[PDB]
Amino acid sequence: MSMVYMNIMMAFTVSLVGLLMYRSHLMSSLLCLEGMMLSLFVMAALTILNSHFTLASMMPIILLVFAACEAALGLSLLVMVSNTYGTDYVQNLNLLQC
Amino acid sequence: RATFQFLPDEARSLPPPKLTDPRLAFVGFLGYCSGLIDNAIRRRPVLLAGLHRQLLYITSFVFVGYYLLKRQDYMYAVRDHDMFSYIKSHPEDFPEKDKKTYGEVFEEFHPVR
Amino acid sequence: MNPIIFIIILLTIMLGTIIVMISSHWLLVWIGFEMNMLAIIPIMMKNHNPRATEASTKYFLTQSTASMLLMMAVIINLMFSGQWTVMKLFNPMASMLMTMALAMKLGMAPFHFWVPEVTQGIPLSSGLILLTWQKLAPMSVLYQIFPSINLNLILTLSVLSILIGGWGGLNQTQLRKIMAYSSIAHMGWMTAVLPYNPTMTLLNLIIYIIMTSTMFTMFMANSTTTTLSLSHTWNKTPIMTVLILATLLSMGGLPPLSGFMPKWMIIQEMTKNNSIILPTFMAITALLNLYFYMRLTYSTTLTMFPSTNNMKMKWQFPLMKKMTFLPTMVVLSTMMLPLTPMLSVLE
Amino acid sequence: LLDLIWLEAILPKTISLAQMKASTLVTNQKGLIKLYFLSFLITILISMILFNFHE
Amino acid sequence: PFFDVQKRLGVDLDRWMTIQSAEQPHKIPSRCHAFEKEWIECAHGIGSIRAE
Amino acid sequence: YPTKETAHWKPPPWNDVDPPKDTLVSNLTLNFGPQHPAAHGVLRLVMELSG
Amino acid sequence: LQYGPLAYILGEKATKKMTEKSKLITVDGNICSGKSKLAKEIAEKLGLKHFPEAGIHYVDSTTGDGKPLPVQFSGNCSLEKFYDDPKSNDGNSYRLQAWLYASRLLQYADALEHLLSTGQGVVLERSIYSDFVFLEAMYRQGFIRKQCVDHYNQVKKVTICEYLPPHVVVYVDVPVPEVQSRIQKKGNPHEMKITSAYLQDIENAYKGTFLPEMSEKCEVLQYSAWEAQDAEKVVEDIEYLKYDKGPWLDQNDRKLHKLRMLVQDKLEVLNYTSIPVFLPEVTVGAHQSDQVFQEFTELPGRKYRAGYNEDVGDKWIWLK
Amino acid sequence: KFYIQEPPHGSPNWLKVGLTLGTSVFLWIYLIKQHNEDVLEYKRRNGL
Amino acid sequence: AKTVLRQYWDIPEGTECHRKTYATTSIGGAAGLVVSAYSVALKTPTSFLEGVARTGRYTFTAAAIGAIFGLTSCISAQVREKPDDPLNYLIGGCAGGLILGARTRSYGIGAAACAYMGLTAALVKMGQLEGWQVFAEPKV
Amino acid sequence: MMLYIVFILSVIFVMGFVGFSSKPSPIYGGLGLIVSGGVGCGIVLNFGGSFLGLMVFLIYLGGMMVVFGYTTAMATEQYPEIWLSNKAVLGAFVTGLLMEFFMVYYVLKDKEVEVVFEFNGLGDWVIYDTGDSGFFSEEAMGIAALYSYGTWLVIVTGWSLLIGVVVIMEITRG
Ligand SMILES: CCCCCCCCCCCCCCCCCC(=O)OC[C@H](COP(=O)(O)OCCN)OC(=O)CCCCCCCCCCCCCCCCC
Ligand SMILES: CCCCCCCCCCCCCCCCCC(=O)OC[C@H](COP(=O)(O)OCCN)OC(=O)CCCCCCCCCCCCCCCCC
Ligand SMILES: CCCCCCCCCCCCCCCCCC(=O)OC[C@H](COP(=O)(O)OCCN)OC(=O)CCCCCCCCCCCCCCCCC
Ligand SMILES: CCCCCCCCCCCCO[C@@H]1O[C@H](CO)[C@@H](O[C@H]2O[C@H](CO)[C@@H](O)[C@H](O)[C@H]2O)[C@H](O)[C@H]1O
Ligand SMILES: CCCCCCCCCCCCO[C@@H]1O[C@H](CO)[C@@H](O[C@H]2O[C@H](CO)[C@@H](O)[C@H](O)[C@H]2O)[C@H](O)[C@H]1O
Ligand SMILES: CCCCCCCCCCCCO[C@@H]1O[C@H](CO)[C@@H](O[C@H]2O[C@H](CO)[C@@H](O)[C@H](O)[C@H]2O)[C@H](O)[C@H]1O
Ligand SMILES: CCCCCCCCCCCCO[C@@H]1O[C@H](CO)[C@@H](O[C@H]2O[C@H](CO)[C@@H](O)[C@H](O)[C@H]2O)[C@H](O)[C@H]1O
Ligand SMILES: CCCCCCCCCCCCO[C@@H]1O[C@H](CO)[C@@H](O[C@H]2O[C@H](CO)[C@@H](O)[C@H](O)[C@H]2O)[C@H](O)[C@H]1O
Ligand SMILES: Nc1nc2c(ncn2[C@@H]2O[C@H](COP(=O)(O)OP(=O)(O)OP(=O)(O)O)[C@@H](O)[C@H]2O)c(=O)[nH]1
Ligand SMILES: N=C(N)NC(=N)NCCc1ccc(I)c(Cl)c1
Ligand SMILES: [Mg+2]
Repeated sequence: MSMVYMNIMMAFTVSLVGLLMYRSHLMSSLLCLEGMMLSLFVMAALTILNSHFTLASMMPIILLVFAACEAALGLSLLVMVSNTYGTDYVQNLNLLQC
Repeated sequence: RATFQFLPDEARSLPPPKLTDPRLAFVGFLGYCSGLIDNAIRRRPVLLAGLHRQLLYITSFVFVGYYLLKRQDYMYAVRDHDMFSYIKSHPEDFPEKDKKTYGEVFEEFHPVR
Repeated sequence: MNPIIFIIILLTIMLGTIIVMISSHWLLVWIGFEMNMLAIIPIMMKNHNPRATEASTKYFLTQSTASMLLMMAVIINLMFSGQWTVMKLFNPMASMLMTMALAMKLGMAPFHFWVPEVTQGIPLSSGLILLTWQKLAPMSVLYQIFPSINLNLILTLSVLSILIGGWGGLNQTQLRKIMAYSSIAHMGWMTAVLPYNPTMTLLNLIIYIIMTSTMFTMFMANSTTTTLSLSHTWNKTPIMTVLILATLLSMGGLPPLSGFMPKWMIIQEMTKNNSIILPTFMAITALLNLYFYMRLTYSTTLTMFPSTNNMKMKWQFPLMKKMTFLPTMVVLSTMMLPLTPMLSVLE
Repeated sequence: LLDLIWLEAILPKTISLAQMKASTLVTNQKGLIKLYFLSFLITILISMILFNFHE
Repeated sequence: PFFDVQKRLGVDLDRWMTIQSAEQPHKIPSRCHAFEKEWIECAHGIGSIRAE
Repeated sequence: YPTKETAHWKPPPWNDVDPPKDTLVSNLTLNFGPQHPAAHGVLRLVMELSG
Repeated sequence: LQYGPLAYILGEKATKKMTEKSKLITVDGNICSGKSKLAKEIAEKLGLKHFPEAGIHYVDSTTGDGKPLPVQFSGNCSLEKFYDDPKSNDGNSYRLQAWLYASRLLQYADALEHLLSTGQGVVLERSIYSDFVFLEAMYRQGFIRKQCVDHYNQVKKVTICEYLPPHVVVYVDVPVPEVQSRIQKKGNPHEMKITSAYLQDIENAYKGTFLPEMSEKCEVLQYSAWEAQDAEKVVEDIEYLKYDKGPWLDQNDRKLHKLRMLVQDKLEVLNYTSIPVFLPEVTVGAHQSDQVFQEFTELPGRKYRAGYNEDVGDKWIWLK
Repeated sequence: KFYIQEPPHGSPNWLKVGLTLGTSVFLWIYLIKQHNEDVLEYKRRNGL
Repeated sequence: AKTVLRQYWDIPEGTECHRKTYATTSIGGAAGLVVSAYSVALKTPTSFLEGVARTGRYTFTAAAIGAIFGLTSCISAQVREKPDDPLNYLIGGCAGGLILGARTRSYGIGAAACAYMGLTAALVKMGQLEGWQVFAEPKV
Repeated sequence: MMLYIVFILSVIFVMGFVGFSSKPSPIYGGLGLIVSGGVGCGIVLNFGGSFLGLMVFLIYLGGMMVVFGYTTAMATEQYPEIWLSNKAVLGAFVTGLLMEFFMVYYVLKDKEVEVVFEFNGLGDWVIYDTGDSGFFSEEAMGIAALYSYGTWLVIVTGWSLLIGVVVIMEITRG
């Protein structure tokens, strides 16, 4: 494939690894989720734009809309996690082992 | 054959299940059992309470079961219609054998000594 | 939650699932999953306690991750075919990513870790939706993409799910965690037969849903969530202990009950394709599920556990729970084996 | 020696012990988001490198 | 689709955007329009197993 | 099956509610004045703020 | 319609039935402190429903034909046996206290259901909020083990959290020496065996823990023995209260609907009073439980759901 | 015995009883005429 | 795994044992690493050094079981001049079980391993001979 | 050098991703996502999608403004971590850059590169269309069709956004 795809696919993989390798802050992982969607938007936009798939030009826009619904949903849960424990640390969410 | 149709039109060329179908009698029986369980979980007299409710359990089961049995019969008719037509379309894959008798075919004998 | 808001949110859970099942376009399939995930989270958080918050968070992170892998597969598929039709995929890398994406959505092993924890952290009514309705959409996608799925991958997931589900349930005293590991074990049977006969995947899915709905409804009827709390049922409602016994023996797959039907038809399809070792391994490993079903029947119906004095107060009040469809569901869960040939309705 | 011991040991008692051990390995988890998702990365990597599920 | 309600009801929900050779605004063609048309018409009705 | 790694596991609450953490979200403390246009130059208003 | 989400959607909202007179009032005090009389007079003057203090046979009064049931259908817990032998080996002391709390929990749910569904306030004599004083007195005198106290607290912490405290807490402060004389005049031979130290422990819990707690969230009125002798003066105080604190200010139709769904479902109310915690004082063996349960179902009008017992004249069973 | 509180199901709910019986009757008639219709269509299509 | 598995099955039974032992060792070592990775990921080691210690302990145990099975099964075939006899893998399978038992300091594990590994390995050779399919390709 | 404009921007795209993927303080992660969103807009714009590029930049700028606010409220510590402050963050950061730098170095040297899959390094312009002369923007025609062809898409997206408001109100009402 064209060389641009090497870096966009690489960017998606970097964010996927960033998502799967947690640290403490839950906000940091939510950012990696937003980054994953950004690479998908760009990767989809390139294909659609380059192939002149006219009606598919709206598809990346629709992608962003449900990205915001996910980010808003993620932030809502972060608020509740923060209220319970006073931090957004993911090590506090370990009550359900038992 | 018709896309997302419970009973295609061609299914009407098959005979409908009889209303005395043994399978339909069993379905009606399951409705009767459901009615009894309904009384029991709610701590009502199992056999006597709410005969109107018990009637509707039997009737609803038989109603739904009749259509399921009709589609069931239809899908097996379709399977055979497909299978036989395919055999007709490909004779060379289903060749008729020459049937030897047992006086000609050699089978080995294994004594039970 | 306002009752009207609860109904609107529930209908949105169903609308997202319906969209997935009726869509011919990969983008609308992805939208259906996203809409479904958005609506279910408030049902998980309905009681607002730290365990519900933890459960919803773990659920959101898992499902959101799966959707990104799902959309990655769709875009890779678009590059290598230039279309969006929901059908076989045209790139093996896309097939793997989509297959993993659906495995995480279903909670199949080794993507299973969330299922026991999320189920434990949410009420029983929400757990019922999670372990039943939420299986429909991912399975409906596997039903359409299986001609391009890697056989080794899908059978590996099925094998691991049956083992981990069976082993995982042996150590559980919490009912919601018992149902969760049971669900993992049953997911494996559905996907094991998918490469050979998708019609048998639907049959197992439908029968699993009926039996799983029956159990959850009976747990809700008595507000029981632990083994010991359920062991008091013989002193409140004796009839409910017999229904639990019949349903649990059915989930174990014992003839002549209904739950034997899917295990039986799956073994038939696998043997027709010269798969002998795998169904044998699967049937024996399902004995682990029967074991921890049998423990529940012992503590619930076939013995009488110690009671408490305050239990006498409950004798004077009737069951008020709705228990919707329980009489029908329990009969279907148990007495359906004579009608096995009706599986052709799913063809 | 046989009926109360060895015929028990080499089958029901050994099998049930193995299942009990495996159950403990499966279920003894920390309930930590970080560890579960770190195992997802391992699963994905071995899927491509060892078993070539992506080909 | 798992359930083909679109066909049963004869309503077009999403198949207008499934392929790039479908009707586009102002009849703007995709770059691979001819190639995909030829492939779609070759494989029409015979099934994937044969079309492969 | 008790094990060493689960010796510290307790049965969950009967009603699913874990007790609220005693964690203290500290209020922000701010020197409002003396050197401040609204403090009249000599007021050291020590204010605790949440937001 | 039986109450539920559908009834709520159509307009059955508590804010429509509640007024300034829809109040929950609890009269508390020591034994033989004049609670009953004062509570009954407050209820009659204000137009509220009076609930006599929940006893062993309270639940019987709300089910069946309303008569007390034989004592085996309450565990044989006896108040008289508690007074005679407060250290009975058979655990009667705690078994009684656990039973009484559950009876009060049920009475509180019934009271709340009445308040929410009709808007008429109620008057109670003691409640789940004040029942613990008797548990503290029992423990300080050695009548129950510490394990019983731990059990009691577990049951309380998962039940009292679900309800709203009473609007008004009326308290009659009668000092112990006067209480002992009052008991001596009352004439119940078992009740005369109460030690004064036990009575002082009831008073120490009331003054030490109960009232300081209720002050934060309820309107508390304390009346000496003589002030309580005129309920008309008590009613006058209640009529001019501010009602400026407590959780009732924070309630709305959405919350009172959820609360009403709980209290109308009595098995849901009593769910955690039988947690599987095996104390000897409250654990019952299977053979005893099975036998008593069978006898209970052989009582008149108790075999089937209410309205399906033909042994007591229910009709149209085949259509009901 | 004579209940202290009037039972919720103390008397039949005649509106439900009518609906329940009316539905059972309706479904039964619908089933029978369908079966008769199918029998006649089946004979027609097969030259019987 | 397909490449290493193919190499093992491409050199005839009983011939070129050293090459066989490399294949079974390669399979064993990989299996041990897979076990270490999940173990380290899901049961965090207290120190980086220990996590390495756990990794080497599992990878060596796994590789030993592979090498001894590959050595025993080939040497038994060559010695007995019975290249295509399932019994050779039974000898190799049990020997592996003993190595596992030794590495665990548990006779009972060693006894059970020698059996179940013995049967499982012998079952694999029959499957190769008769074409038993584990992940059978769909056909009908 | 200008013929490789999309490649250069895509290199910065990855560098921004390594930025926030190594997970320093979310303050700096948001900075890395803004840079990536900025150059990502530049990449899409250079393929003829001016509206798509500017829109994704605009959305992500609004999103990272909220994330900033939530960070100072709910994801802050006494010593927020930069990339150099933490050993795990630095190791991931360096590893990302070295993996990136080696992909770039070899794809430029050989005009091709195998990184798992084969990528051609002739420059990204080679795949572009050769004959355009319409009096409109094809991306604008495709996007505007959402309101004539995408009735179904409009309904499901509009409904999801409304439900989204209802849901976040439910989720955060303790
Ligand atoms: C032609 C009919 C052939 C019968 C086939 C039976 C097959 C099993 C059907 C299962 C459904 C049974 C009905 C649901 C149970 C409800 C009955 C109950 O709960 O208790 C018995 C009850 C009498 O007790 P009571 O509660 O006081 O009610 C007063 C009414 N006289 O009510 C009664 O008076 C008795 C009602 C039936 C009792 C059934 C007992 C359980 C049977 C299950 C065992 C398994 C069945 C055999 C397996 C082979 C199947 C052929
Ligand atoms: C696969 C082969 C086997 C075939 C399996 C077939 C299964 C599907 C068949 C349907 C299964 C459910 C049938 C339930 C029958 C019992 C209904 C009944 O008696 O209701 C009594 C009454 C409510 O009846 P009512 O709503 O007034 O009637 C009008 C309905 N439009 O009031 C009551 O007391 C009802 C309470 C008990 C019922 C449980 C709660 C469910 C509520 C259902 C409402 C009524 C549904 C009407 C069913 C019609 C189905 C054709
Ligand atoms: C049909 C062809 C296909 C074949 C598949 C098999 C069909 C059978 C499916 C069964 C479906 C479940 C319904 C079974 C109905 C059982 C009825 C029953 O148990 O009697 C009710 C009674 C409840 O007590 P109660 O309502 O209060 O009455 C007064 C007594 N206290 O009960 C009791 O009081 C008993 C309490 C003690 C518990 C004893 C438990 C041992 C007896 C269990 C028998 C049922 C086993 C069913 C399992 C399948 C059997 C094949
Ligand atoms: C012969 C080929 C096929 C055989 C298949 C047999 C599978 C196993 C069936 C029985 C499973 C029973 O599972 C469990 O076994 C152990 C002993 O074995 C029992 O436990 C009993 O023995 C063990 C050890 O001897 C003791 O530690 C324990 O105190 C005692 O109660 C359990 O009460 C039973 O629940
Ligand atoms: C041919 C295949 C046959 C497959 C048969 C189906 C297998 C079903 C396996 C069920 C295994 C669970 O069964 C479990 O076994 C162990 C025996 O070690 C029992 O454990 C018992 O013995 C062990 C040690 O001997 C004690 O530590 C324990 O206190 C005691 O309870 C468990 O009480 C039982 O729950
Ligand atoms: C033809 C190919 C043959 C391939 C053979 C593959 C064999 C399978 C090997 C799986 C990995 C080894 O399996 C692993 O070994 C180590 C041995 O230390 C065991 O470890 C156990 O024994 C020792 C001593 O107690 C310690 O390492 C450890 O504390 C303990 O848990 C693990 O419990 C086991 O899970
Ligand atoms: C705890 C018990 C777990 C279940 C145990 C079940 C054991 C079942 C045995 C595995 C199946 C048989 O094992 C597998 O058979 C196939 C034949 O189809 C062999 O297939 C082989 O055949 C040719 C030779 O003709 C080889 O050159 C080639 O490398 C390979 O394709 C595999 O090399 C073997 O690995
Ligand atoms: C914050 C850090 C940011 C890091 C950003 C990293 C950017 C990545 C570097 C990309 C460099 C591209 O480098 C580009 O390679 C091609 C190779 O054909 C060169 O193009 C070349 O083509 C012809 C070949 O016939 C030569 O005659 C010509 O002299 C030369 O220009 C460009 O002159 C050069 O600019
Ligand atoms: N052990 C115990 N006894 C209780 C409890 N509640 C009431 N009692 C007893 O029930 C009897 C009646 O209670 P009281 O109302 O306080 O006594 P009284 O004679 O009626 O005096 P009045 O306040 O005027 O009504 C007393 O003997 C109490 O000790 C309780 O929770 N535990
Ligand atoms: N095995 C599959 N994947 N498909 C499948 N069920 N093939 C079998 C063919 C079949 C069987 C029964 C019927 I009735 C019909 Cl009509 C067709
Ligand atoms: Mg009194």
